[PDB]
Amino acid sequence: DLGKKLLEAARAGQDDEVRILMANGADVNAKDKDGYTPLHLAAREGHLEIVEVLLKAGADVNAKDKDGYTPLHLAAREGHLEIVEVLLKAGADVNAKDKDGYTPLHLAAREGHLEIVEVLLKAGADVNAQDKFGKTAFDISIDNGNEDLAEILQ
Repeated sequence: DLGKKLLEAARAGQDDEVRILMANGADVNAKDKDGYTPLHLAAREGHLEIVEVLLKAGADVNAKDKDGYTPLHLAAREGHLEIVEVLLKAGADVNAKDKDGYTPLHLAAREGHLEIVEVLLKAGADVNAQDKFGKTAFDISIDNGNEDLAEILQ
């Protein structure tokens, strides 16, 4: 099954493998057990050229895993700035909420990725979005004593 192969190749950052698999009929929207797609996996792992290739092939940019994580959640959490930008341009939902109401802004804030936060804000991220415990990205910045983050957000 080619879908499984593309998932592994996307996760492992095997550009030439991704290219050959796709050239030979691999499903770009293949899903693993947890609802991860090749795009989730590449975005998480930092494989920018694979991300760009999947996007162009019509990969669902807003695919959700079983917990409502999109590829943008994973890229913003992991600090892959270039991948974050490419996703947003491809129509990524900057305000997508996972099962617990966490947005990519929450995850970038929580991880302390300032540059990602700026990009998310410029692209329409809701500063007032609250998770299931009622916390905002600003709340996180106050917890961590992150003055640069707090400012950017408020």
